[PDB]
Amino acid sequence: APATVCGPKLSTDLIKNQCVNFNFNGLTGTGVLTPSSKRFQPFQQFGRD
Amino acid sequence: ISITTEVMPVSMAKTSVDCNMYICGDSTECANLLLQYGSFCTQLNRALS
Repeated sequence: APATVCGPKLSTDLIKNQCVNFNFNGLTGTGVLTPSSKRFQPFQQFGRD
Repeated sequence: ISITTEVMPVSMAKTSVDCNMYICGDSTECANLLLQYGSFCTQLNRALS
């Protein structure tokens, strides 16, 4: 959902640059983080392959 | 004189796979955990190479 109960970690800002240890609400990993054009209804906040 | 097609497959998709990206690409603790198996990084990748 819109992520409600968070942790004390400070929030940085995104970069389009490759290979960033992204942590969008407990979703760790890495990768190129380029913005794209996807629809994303407001009741869906996490798209999959 | 009847000419006749005869279709013969000669090759398939030259599919490789990164074994370490398939098993666990982002985690390095899992890559540490996968390391104590055999040479499945090598031999599994060398077999379909």
